Amino acid sequence: TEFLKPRLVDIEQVSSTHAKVTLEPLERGFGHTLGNALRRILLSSMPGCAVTEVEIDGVLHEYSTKEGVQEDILEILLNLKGLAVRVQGKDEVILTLNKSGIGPVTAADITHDGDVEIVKPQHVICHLTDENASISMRIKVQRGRGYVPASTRIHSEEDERPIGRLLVDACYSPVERIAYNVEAARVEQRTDLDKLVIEMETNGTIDPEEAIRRAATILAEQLEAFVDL
Amino acid sequence: TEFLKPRLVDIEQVSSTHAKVTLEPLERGFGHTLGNALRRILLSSMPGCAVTEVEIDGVLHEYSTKEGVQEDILEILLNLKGLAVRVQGKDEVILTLNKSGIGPVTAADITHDGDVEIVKPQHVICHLTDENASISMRIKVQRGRGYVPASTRHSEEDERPIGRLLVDACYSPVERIAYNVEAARVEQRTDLDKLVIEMETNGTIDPEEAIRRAATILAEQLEAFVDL
Amino acid sequence: VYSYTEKKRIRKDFGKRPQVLDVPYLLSIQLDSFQKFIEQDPEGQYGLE
Amino acid sequence: QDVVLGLYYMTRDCVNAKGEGMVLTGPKEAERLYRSGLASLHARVKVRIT
Amino acid sequence: ARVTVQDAVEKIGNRFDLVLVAARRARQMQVGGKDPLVPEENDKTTVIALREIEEGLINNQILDVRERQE
Amino acid sequence: MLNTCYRILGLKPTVIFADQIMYTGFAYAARSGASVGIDDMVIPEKKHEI
Amino acid sequence: SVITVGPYLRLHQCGLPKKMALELFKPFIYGKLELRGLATTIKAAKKMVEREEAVVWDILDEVIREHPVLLNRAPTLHRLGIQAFEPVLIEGKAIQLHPL
Amino acid sequence: KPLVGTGMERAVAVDSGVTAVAKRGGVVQYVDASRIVIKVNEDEMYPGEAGIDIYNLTKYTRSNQNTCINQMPCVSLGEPVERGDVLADGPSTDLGELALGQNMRVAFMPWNGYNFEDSILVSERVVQEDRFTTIHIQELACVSRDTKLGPEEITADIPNVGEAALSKLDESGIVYIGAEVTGGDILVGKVTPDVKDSSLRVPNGVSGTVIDVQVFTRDGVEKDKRALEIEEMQLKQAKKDLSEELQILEAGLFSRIRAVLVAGGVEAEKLDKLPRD
Amino acid sequence: ETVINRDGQEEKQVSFNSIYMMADSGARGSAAQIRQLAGMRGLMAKPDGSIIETPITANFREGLNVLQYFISTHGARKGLADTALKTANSGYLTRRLVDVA
Amino acid sequence: DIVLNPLGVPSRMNIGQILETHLGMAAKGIGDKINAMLKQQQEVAKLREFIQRAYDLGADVRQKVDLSTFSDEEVMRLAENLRKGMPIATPVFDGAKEAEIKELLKLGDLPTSGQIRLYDGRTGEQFERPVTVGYMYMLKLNHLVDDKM
Repeated sequence: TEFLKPRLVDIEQVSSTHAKVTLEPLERGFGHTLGNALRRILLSSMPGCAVTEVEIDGVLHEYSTKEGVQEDILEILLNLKGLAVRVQGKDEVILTLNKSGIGPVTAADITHDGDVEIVKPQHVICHLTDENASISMRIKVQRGRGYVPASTRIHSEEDERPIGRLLVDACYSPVERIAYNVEAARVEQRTDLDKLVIEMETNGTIDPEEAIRRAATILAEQLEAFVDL
Repeated sequence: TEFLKPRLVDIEQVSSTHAKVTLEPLERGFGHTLGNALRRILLSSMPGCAVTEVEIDGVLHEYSTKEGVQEDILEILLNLKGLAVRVQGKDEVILTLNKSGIGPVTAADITHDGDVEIVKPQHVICHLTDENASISMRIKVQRGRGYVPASTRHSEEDERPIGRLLVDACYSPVERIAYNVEAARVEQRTDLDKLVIEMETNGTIDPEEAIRRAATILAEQLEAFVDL
Repeated sequence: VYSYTEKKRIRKDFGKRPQVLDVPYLLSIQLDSFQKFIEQDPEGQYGLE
Repeated sequence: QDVVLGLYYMTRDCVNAKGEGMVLTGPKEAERLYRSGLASLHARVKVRIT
Repeated sequence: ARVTVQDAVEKIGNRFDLVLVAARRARQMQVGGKDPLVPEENDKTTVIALREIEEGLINNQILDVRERQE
Repeated sequence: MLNTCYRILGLKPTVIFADQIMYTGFAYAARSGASVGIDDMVIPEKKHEI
Repeated sequence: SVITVGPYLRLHQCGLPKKMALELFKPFIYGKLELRGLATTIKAAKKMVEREEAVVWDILDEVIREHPVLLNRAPTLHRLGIQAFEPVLIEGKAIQLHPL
Repeated sequence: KPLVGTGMERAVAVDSGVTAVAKRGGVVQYVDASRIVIKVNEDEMYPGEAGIDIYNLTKYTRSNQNTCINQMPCVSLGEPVERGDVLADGPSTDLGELALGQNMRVAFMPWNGYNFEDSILVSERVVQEDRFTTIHIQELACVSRDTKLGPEEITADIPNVGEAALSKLDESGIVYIGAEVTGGDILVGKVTPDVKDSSLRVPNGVSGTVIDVQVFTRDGVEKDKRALEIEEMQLKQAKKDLSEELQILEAGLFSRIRAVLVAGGVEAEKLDKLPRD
Repeated sequence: ETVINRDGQEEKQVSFNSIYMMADSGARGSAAQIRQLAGMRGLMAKPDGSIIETPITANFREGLNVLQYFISTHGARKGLADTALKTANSGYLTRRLVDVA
Repeated sequence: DIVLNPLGVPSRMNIGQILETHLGMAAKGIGDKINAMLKQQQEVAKLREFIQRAYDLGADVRQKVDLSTFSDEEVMRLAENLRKGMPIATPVFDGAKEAEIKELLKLGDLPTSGQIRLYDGRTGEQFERPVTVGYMYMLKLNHLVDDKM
């Protein structure tokens, strides 16, 4: 018979970083089947944007000691890894930053462009302690999915690696914490109809609606080959 | 996007209705997801036809046995449990089974109609004595979804008049499903999940296509907001 | 009490017995001993003198 | 070490749990009752085996 | 493919001349070899001999008698 | 158990049966859940009096 | 090398790291490679397998299928210290072993 | 930090000499990733010497177990310090407290036998964020001896080599700093004279980036281009360190002489227009 | 421990406590370990063979006095030293069995 | 993030690690609470009370800290430094009893038993038994796999 195909309602936002989404009532027993599959897809494959290569002018290798800054360069690489950026126009975009004078170097100092967007301008990277402590770096940002280490990113092995290059491990995971709950929805007179709610924690780069839409699309595409002989 | 489409399906099955299928190694973690979804749908989420109520001409209490049968009431209910019938058209049907004499009670003498379509009608139901064994009863077959336990049919409301014995039967044609996932390799990677499903049913429908039906069902659940 | 570096991150503890003697310098076994061997000790009975 | 405790938990019997006191056609049914979360892993059912 | 020799033990039980005759078979199946008597599924001669024990017409005592045939 | 099988059916059934035992035991130990905590180690109340 | 638990293997199977597998079976790889004619000389085969190309993995998985390896702890106290297994190629750097 | 400790962490961290501890109390005047300058308190510094404290923190250096040592300045600008206060944190410590590993979130439950007897499971999240990744420093030493068939030269010309191999090398025969070397590659090129290439090669398997290079030789001997350039770099570094030390001391001296010249008659125009000299 | 009612009155049956599951199933541990965890650890003997007259009255879950722990130290050091030094004399014995047979 | 094996502790008798796990789970609860209202942009007055109860809890202790006398800036710095979890110091033979653990669990919103409901990652089902979860401080030893292979 019928199956009461569910749509999505109540896609509101609470803190601009994590969102609660609600689905139309599902059939009995379908809350756990869809919930687990959607959660696994979300934590498995999403399009994400992250930094891979950084090139500071005054440095030889990552274990150097840049003059002026009061912390090492390894923590610079870690902070760049923790940075969350959103590119819309293309996939591969190069960012540059230039800062001088005493004061912390927040992410807002980045040379923002029209095809990129910074979601956390208050994110700090380095603290400058000298009135003449000019710093300059070029940041390579690109798209991807899953986790890729720098060990397998050197697989290219074209020797196109000058000394000033620095490879930072990439984490294309726009979603951090996902969870869902099954609630007994109220309908006309049915009882098997129950609503499902998904609370998802994001760094702020992907909207929940398009995220769940792409997850459902990927699952349907995977099942398309399954429904055959 | 840029995903690994599963191919290289398998069809071999050493049985009449007990099929196993293997797929191309999927991406990490996708084998468990698809296996779990398919298993949870196949266990309790199809339309199906099964007996729901049986009334025995002579038996009043569910533990009140009768002479002329070497089995018991519980034994005969278990025997008729695996009836494995499919009915089309009306979702509710009633039928009568009458047999007098000696020997086993098969399913051919069920007085079949145009809406029974019984498969392998040699299922043993009862055994008879010399002449006193003239048994007769009525069986109600209903269309339902998945598995319904006896308790939920709420059962102890005394709404059944005398001997309208309820039967704990399943509408889902699938009898047992279990899936394994193991590592497989590609030209350079060697960790991709590859899935195998052990599928067998009661012969009502072909196991090769049965899972397909389930797939379609889940596809419907995604047709509301699938981007394409 | 509660020096400036201690105020940075105060560590909660469950201590019933009030310590009376502080922990000594964990290297006094070595230093002091060598301090006897090399010092310019007059009338030294234990030393290179 | 580990598998022995798993088998021990496989075969126990509490005095009351969800899905007890009824009957099953065979060992195949018991797998479907437990997997669908309708009966406990250990109960007091009466099953027919060959 | 084949991993156990229970079929060899239950009727032709001996672990020493059996492996000796299997080695004698496999050596000249490898160099100067001919077609085997059973279908091959990406195996080498290091396992094809044991499967020939299962068919019955090849066995440890058979090879010793078959040595006279050659 | 295994010993009995080794003396009734041979070798291959025994080894495949042992493999099935290992798989089922691992699966149903993972699915069961068996943790140890302070509330699980109960001190007999009489002990102090003793 | 060090060991670990592969609780998805059969009684006659043990895991092997890819690096150790190729290092151990490189003499067999050259014979397999030269038979198929992909390589020409021993130096050619060595430089071909040195780059770890696609065909090397599949030919190695072919030769691994029937070639038991012997595992033994350092203190071989009794008769079961040395056992045999059929290798199964996996990623990592540890000998995946059956639990039982 | 360890979530549950004992209270001896601070004692073990500060009694050992790995971490840098403030010798004299005062206030901080200039922080850097490699050195710390502390403006000593006026009432504490004895008369005659009116300088300020300099702490030259160490950096990545080879250790007896090949682990790395690097002090991190755990202080900021314009905050008071006390005598015996912690100013920098060495390896395996932070804020003057011992810290040996990491505080993971763990659950006690059998799981499909992957934690069968003593084995452990690790979520891929921790390896994403590099919470346990370590850094190791290895030393490779190549000596140049003299056999009967002439001394072995360290020249950059070697037979039976490819241009790709020498591309990472310079024209003197020693690799640069920061070039990501691979297994089996050549770091310094040496041939034994018919010349036998007794050069130094990276052991197979290990691969990284070269941090430092050091050259030692006897007096009265040839110095290659790289030898002279690294010697000049060391000379410039020593001169820079001495210049920074003397300029910091002179800033302190100017401060003290201005403080003692503010009284007894000071020229207003000379104070703000004429230079200090 | 377990007392679960079945349609009215309460009934007793075998406990599902995890520690007792480990002990009874034989997976790991025995009666001695479970006794030490909750009950008395047991009176220990001095290494020369004399048994001390004051047994430990506290289990591992409860606190242990400094003397009780110190008394319990050399009880395990003797066993650890025996195990460490047993890897040579015993194995050597096998050699003297292999050559003769 | 780490899944251990319980079967180790009943035989090896190293039962103290269970108490360490319980404290570690307890310690994080205070950290998240601070992280809850620090991210909420709350006035320093609310913090001063809460951290006050987080330091004066338990039986008679040698610790006696007056939180309301440092500053506003220093209390903000402490909150920013304790958002990852309040450290706990336990003397070797003078440690905390179970009552202190229960009392500190009272301050948070965590179960007293230390065992919470879990969910299987693959099947999405619920384990029939509560499972202990907590924060354990573990070390990586020098026996690297690459050196041994």
